[PDB]
Amino acid sequence: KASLNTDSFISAASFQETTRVLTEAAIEGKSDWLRGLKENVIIGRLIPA
Amino acid sequence: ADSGYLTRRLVDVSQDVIVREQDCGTERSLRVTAMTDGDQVKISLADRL
Amino acid sequence: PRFDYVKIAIASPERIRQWGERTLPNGTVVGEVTKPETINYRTLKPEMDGLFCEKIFGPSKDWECWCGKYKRVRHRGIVCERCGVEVTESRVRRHRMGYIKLAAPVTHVWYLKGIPSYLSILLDMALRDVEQIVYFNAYVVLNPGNASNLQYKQLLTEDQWVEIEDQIELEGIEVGIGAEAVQRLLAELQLEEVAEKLREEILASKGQKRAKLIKRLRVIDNFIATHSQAEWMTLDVIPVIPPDLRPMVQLDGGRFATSDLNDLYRRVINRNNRLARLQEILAPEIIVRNEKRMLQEAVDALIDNGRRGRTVVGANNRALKSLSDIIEGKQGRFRQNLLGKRVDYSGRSVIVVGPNLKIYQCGLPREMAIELFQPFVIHRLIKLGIVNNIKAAKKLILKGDPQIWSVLEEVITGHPVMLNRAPTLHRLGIQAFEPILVEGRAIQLHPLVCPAFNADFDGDQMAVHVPLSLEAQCEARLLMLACHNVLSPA
Amino acid sequence: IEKFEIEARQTKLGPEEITREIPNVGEDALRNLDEHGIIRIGAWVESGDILVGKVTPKGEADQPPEEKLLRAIFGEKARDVRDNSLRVPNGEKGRVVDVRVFTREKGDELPPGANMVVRIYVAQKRKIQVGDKMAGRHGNKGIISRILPIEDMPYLPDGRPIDIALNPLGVPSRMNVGQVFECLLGWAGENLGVRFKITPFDEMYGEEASRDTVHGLLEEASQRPNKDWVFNENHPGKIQVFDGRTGEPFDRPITVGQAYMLKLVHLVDDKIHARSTGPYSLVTQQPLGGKAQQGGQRFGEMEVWALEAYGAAYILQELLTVKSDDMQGRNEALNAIVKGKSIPRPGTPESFKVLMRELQSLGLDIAAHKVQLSEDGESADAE
Amino acid sequence: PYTEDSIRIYLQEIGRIRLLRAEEEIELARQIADLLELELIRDNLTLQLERQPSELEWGKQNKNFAAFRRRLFLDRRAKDKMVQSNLRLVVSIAKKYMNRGLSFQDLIQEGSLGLIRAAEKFDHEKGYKFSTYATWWIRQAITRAIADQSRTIRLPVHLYETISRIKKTTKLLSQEMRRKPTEEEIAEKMEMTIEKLRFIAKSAQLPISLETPIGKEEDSRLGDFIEADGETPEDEVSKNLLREDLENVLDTLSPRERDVLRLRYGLDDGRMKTLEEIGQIFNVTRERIRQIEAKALRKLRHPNRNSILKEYIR
DNA sequence: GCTTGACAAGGCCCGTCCGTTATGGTATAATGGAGGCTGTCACGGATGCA
DNA sequence: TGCATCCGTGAGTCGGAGGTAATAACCATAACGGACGGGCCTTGTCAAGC
RNA sequence: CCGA
Ligand SMILES: Nc1ccn([C@@H]2O[C@H](COP(=O)(O)OP(=O)(O)OP(=O)(O)O)[C@@H](O)[C@H]2O)c(=O)n1
Ligand SMILES: [Mg+2]
Ligand SMILES: [Mg+2]
Ligand SMILES: [Zn+2]
Repeated sequence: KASLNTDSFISAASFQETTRVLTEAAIEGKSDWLRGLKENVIIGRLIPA
Repeated sequence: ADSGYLTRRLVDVSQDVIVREQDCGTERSLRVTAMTDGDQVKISLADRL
Repeated sequence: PRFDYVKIAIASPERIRQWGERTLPNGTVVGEVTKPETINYRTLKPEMDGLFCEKIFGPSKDWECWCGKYKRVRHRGIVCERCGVEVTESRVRRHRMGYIKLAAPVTHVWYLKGIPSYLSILLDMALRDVEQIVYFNAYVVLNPGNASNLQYKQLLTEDQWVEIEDQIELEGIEVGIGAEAVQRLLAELQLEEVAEKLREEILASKGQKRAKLIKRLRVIDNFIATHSQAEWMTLDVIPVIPPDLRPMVQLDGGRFATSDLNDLYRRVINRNNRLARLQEILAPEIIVRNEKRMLQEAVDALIDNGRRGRTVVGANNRALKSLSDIIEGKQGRFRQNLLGKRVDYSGRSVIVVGPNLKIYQCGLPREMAIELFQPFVIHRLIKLGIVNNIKAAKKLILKGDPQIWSVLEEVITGHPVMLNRAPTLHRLGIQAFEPILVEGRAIQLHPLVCPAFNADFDGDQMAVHVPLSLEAQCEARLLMLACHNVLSPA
Repeated sequence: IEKFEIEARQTKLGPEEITREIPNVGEDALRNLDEHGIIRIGAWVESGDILVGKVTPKGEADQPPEEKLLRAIFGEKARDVRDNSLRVPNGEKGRVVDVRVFTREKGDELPPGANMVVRIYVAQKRKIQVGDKMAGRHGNKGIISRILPIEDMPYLPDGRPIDIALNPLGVPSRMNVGQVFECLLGWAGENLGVRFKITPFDEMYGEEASRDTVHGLLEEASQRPNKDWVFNENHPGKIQVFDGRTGEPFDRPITVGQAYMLKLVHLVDDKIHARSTGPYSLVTQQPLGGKAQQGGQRFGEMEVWALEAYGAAYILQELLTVKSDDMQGRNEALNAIVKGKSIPRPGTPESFKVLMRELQSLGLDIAAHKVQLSEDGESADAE
Repeated sequence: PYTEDSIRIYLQEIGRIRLLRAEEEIELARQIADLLELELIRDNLTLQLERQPSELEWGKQNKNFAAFRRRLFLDRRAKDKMVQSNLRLVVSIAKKYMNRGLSFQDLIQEGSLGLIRAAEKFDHEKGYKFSTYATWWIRQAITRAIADQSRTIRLPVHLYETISRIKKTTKLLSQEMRRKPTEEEIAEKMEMTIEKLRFIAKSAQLPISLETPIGKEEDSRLGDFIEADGETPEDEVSKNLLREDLENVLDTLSPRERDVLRLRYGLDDGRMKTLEEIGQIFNVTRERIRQIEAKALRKLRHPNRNSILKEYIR
């Protein structure tokens, strides 16, 4: 539950329950400011660690 | 499969814990005693410090 | 390019049409897919209006029109006046997308049959009732005016509606069915009025009612902050994925290899065209009503197969892979292609014991090493003046020469090499080594790094990876070299 | 014995033909081929040798300016066919033993769309090798890691060297004690010449029946008039072993015997594999998988976690971009390594754009934005 | 009760309507003929009055327009009743065509379109019942929907009839000649070319999905073995080094012939030009241009100081 | 350093020509569908019912 | 309002090999379109001349 | 189906 209640919808969608996370993220209209290891791997950038 | 699923959940719950700053400036502390189950110890205090 | 954040929202019909529409210099938009044809059977060319169309998605070959007459490279940025295909490079079929204009409104299955089913939350109805209205099994009252037995958003059967037609009451009573009724119910919902009514209703209410009011209010407050309309959960325009992401290739033997997305789009287009044909010739309502329900079930199977009703299957009763099925699982896009990839400049072999060999050193086989370090050998063979290009270098590499082995010995000196054994349970499962060229076919491993890999010599194989950049070689040496990894991290 | 098969298919641009005249192939690469372009029985083939020469009529003829100028200078008439010959894979040397050819007008009938089918059988004798798997009948597997000369192997007090040294620590941890019973009984039968046969669960005939049988047969083998070094009553299963390099005996007596060892199908030639650059996948544009298609190793999620637990942000970035599904980065990295310059900075990987288009086709308005000097703008990742 | 079977829901919805009798069919056919001749005179009025016939009618030539609307409503209701009452015949016919490529509901809807055509083409002055002519048109629409849909790379109708004729001819010539089947006599009895017969047999194949598993497990997939058809990075770097060596070789000779050879083959413009348009880049005409490029090729074909480019010979 | 004239070669381009392809039709009477599950386990919401 | 029933969600990582699907009308008639053949022009070599 |  703490993995799915994070501020980033990309990490929560890549972890588990992609349909529900993407539905609540699309209705809430939220942004992903790319703060973490898992998002920069998907994007293709240098990880911030 | 149970072991690997637990490992993947533990990775996803804490993939954003990076050491960012040098000091936070807090006064709160954690009390450490020797772990004992009965009369004999399991981990001593010197190993826990 | 660089970007700072990624934002997700609900797509409006004008935005979906904005992704698909492209204008021509003659003054004509080309973005709509109207026929379910893919390619011609005689010549293997895409049809002029369909799921692979070159006017919508781009040319299949580099700098070549569909009908001919523009085969050269010199016509750049031009559109053929006879056919309509822009003379561009053929990699725009990865990016250019189209759309399908529906004849009836349809509901998105993510917003209806999910949990907590935001459509029934915003409509303040039960999920079974909205699911009965959408799939044409019950009516709903849109105008309850001049009646005591009828009220707003009340469901009726067909018998209850034909017995209401006894009274012809004596006023204008409207009903609705399908996603038109849901779109009309969502279009007349005043968001600020329902929000202030819910805020005036929470302070004086019961316990278990208050949680439902909080859930509806927090759903409604998202639609005012995002400035998105509630009727955008019903689709009028369907986006079409680019054709190179649903490829249709030919196997050696004449059979074509297709993807499962083409059958779903073909069903959507077929039922849409039949619905337009039935509405044109004024068919009876039991036939037009079954055609709208079938189009509704066709759009749902394209988005999420088997979410609501029967799973659409293929040839051997295998379920077709849908737009959420290609991303949602451990075989999807995230876990198979984004968080882990297959890489170049890599290999594997069985491992043997390496005594009379130091730590930080691995025994790398020679025929494995000419393949992994091939561009570094090719660079050295030209720098030494032996050959002059890549073709002579590749010819001398494959033909076998004693010069190549001295070149490879002086190339791999000081170039660290990462070794990996699966499963990688902790950090010490990937370590860097300085290779020495051994003769044979197995990789020689030092016996002290064997508990770090959990590796014995009874059948284990290890993968080998070569860093290319200079920052990647300085990181393998200063951070990952095996003579600095004595202590456990746990 | 390996088996290779090639089909002369029917293409729309023309029929594929099996011929001896192959473009860009030299003089002595055709000695083993017959008049039809097929190898003969009894020829030696190695990796890269032509088994069946085949051509197909390519017909696009879209040449770049470099090839056009190079064929303007040096003659160089470009032919209408291209090379499609059947070749030996990497390794797989051997002798050709069966070159049976099937043609539809000979009486055969083929898969549809194929003119003729050639089947080639290549046989090879494989000796024992470093990296091969070896096992006994008691679950004691192992990999050969060193092949020693017999003057370096340890030897017996009759001068006979040892064929194989097994580690004694693999016995009591794995708890397979019957291999020592088997080796001692086989060595008694070697010194007697009798070829014993013992059914399992032989402790029904008494207590310590296997031990008493083994040591009694070792005593009776040691009662031969010339072989009394075979059994020692002070230490039963062990005798004295000398070192082949120094001549000194080892300090403790060593269990010797005759074991029945096996050679398994897991040989190192079928396990070694390496890739520089090969084919790629259809949609994701990532390297393929498999030995048969020159595929790359999968750098899975646990390996990404292992690289993230280190520092190594640049190793992880080049593993995800310039080694997979970033085509401009692939070309730029190969050109920078060949010309000896610095590898440039990579771009957006190809599979992320595929995910963006898929999420847009699901009906989600997902986009990347960029902020710069009080301004928000939607970025174009397809470029 | 609640169910998710749309076929069961549709079968209940068509079971709610009763079946007709024969005098009902005669009266509905009379009203349908009245509707169709009214639509014929409406169509010729639209062809004459430029498609503004919504307020025009020849059935009268205030209460007369109400009677005309009532007549049109009863004739349209008669047509809809004759279509709706016979939907059980569509389900009884379309349950035979089940596994050819369409689902059951698509066959039902296309047979319903055929029933609409049969109801608008029926003649009650022949004595025959509606069910025979309806069965003909329903089977026509179902087979036409099979031949038009249910295949990704679709085949025309004459190809399907040629495949059926080839099946019948091969089975008859196999009944005649029991052993040694002969494609030469198959092409003889069909009077067609043998490579045309191979083309028909090649186009008659069915596609296979890229998501089919290869083994008896879920570890493999057909798309995992298909290589993308593109150009390798090795070919890209080889042609880029060839371009750089080519430009470095060409800039050693005279500056005029270098740009003549560059504009001739598109090494700077990306456009191969003719000999005259070089004469419009300059003003000296195209006869000197051919001699210039000839002597430039002769200078680049020298054996000395030109063998750096001779290694790219394949 | 170019220039004019002869000798052909080959893309555009507009006619027929025949093979392919789209479309319409057939009149005894026919009037509600085959076709598999039936041996996993555990947790969390969401109904639903007394 | 508490307890029973229901449904959706998850269930370790790499490598090799083999390998898929699998049955079902027919006929006239006009519209369509690729192929093939002359016309004119544009283009690419030989050849003599200042 | 097998190997780690
Ligand atoms: N389903 C499996 C089986 C094995 N392994 C890996 O393969 C190794 C198997 O070791 P192996 O040599 O097969 O057996 P040992 O544990 O060494 O025992 P023994 O010496 O008796 O064979 C394990 O450590 C484990 O990391 C795995 O990841 N998943
Ligand atoms: Mg092991
Ligand atoms: Mg082991
Ligand atoms: Zn064109």
